[PDB]
Amino acid sequence: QVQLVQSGAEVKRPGSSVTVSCKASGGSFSTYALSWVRQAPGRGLEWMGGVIPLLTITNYAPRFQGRITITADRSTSTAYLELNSLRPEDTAVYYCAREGTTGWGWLGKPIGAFAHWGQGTLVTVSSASTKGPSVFPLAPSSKGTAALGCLVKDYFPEPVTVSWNSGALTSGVHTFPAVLQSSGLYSLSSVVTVPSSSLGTQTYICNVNHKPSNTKVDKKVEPKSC
Amino acid sequence: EIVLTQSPGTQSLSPGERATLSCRASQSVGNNKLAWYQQRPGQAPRLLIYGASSRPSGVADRFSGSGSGTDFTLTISRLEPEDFAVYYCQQYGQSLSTFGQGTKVEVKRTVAAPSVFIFPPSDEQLKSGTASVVCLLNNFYPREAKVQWKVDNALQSGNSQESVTEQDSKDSTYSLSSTLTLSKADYEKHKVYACEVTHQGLSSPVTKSFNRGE
Repeated sequence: QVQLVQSGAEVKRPGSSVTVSCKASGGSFSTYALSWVRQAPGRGLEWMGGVIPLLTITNYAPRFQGRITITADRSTSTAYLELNSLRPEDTAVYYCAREGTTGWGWLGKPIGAFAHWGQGTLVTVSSASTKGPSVFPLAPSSKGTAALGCLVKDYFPEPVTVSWNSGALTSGVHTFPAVLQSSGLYSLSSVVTVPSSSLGTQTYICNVNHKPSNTKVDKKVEPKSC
Repeated sequence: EIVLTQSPGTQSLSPGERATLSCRASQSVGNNKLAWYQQRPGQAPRLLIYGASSRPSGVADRFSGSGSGTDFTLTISRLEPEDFAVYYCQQYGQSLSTFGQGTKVEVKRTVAAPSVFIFPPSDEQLKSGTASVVCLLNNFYPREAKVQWKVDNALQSGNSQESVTEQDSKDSTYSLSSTLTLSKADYEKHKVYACEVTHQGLSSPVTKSFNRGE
């Protein structure tokens, strides 16, 4: 047991407030310090604060103080995290962490170090709107091994998933991490290296799925004729 | 505030060798409150070492934490394939807790030259008013690579974004994708569109190009 489960991903606008829950299954929710740690995309780990429900005690990190509220609900074994006055620089994955212990009860003592983590919750802060992607083909060069793909451009928010030929094509497939354009919209690229001899005959279809916008697009990548 | 600085930033070893990671604090860590963590991409952090030296049950014996006062050292005796990730150190002996920037442990393999592919913008996109030119760098090592956009032999600045895949779990290579983004007008105002790649496995900078419309 002792399984921390966090709430689903959040997409908020600047100036708004978000609340991330962390339900502790099994074990004993009241005794130990449940802390919160965020991880900015491509960045490191940063401690925000913690709480011990039994003693009614909360500690906040100076960078978050006055702009954060960590609460504890012993009735449902669920610790909460409220983040007010959100900014694009708050965009990150927020982890809930409980300190470990050597034994249980009067027996041993908590270790302070985080031994149990939740899966994390992606908080996305942007003024951009939900938008389905536009799929453009990366035509295999007319000029061994060739390379083709589909450009997934101008969508919001993350994530976008891409399969090739309904999943029948897995090796040689590369789906790069998306980039955030200056427009505020995301854009990734997905490619797959295939033998040239099959280019004329074999049909290649990239299956782009974007759940946040509930949009599904299949795009056949065929060689450019000229 | 205690500042933890890990050394080095990136480490490249072979599956079997010993890995030594350094962690240094600005001041002193009270009560040896020093913890180490592991993190594979997409996964939550995982405790390996607490109390600077103690190891939680379930954690492999090949992990060991040492050091005291200011400089500490995480050590992995035999690097198993699953041990290649990012490692963080942490102090927890003050009211406010801080982490190190983290040290990435990647796989050291034979030098591999990138297979360069270039892709013109599709007519479907050109009709929208935008032109995206994509340069593909396929399966190379190390991660250090340079991409340059040459439009009519003219270098470009802030109109291209690039992203890199995580080190492939099977062949230990990286793949890069750079995207030059112009307007429909500016794109049709030129002819030659080239991408120059500079990499360790390439003696001379390989260039791939195409002429618009042709």
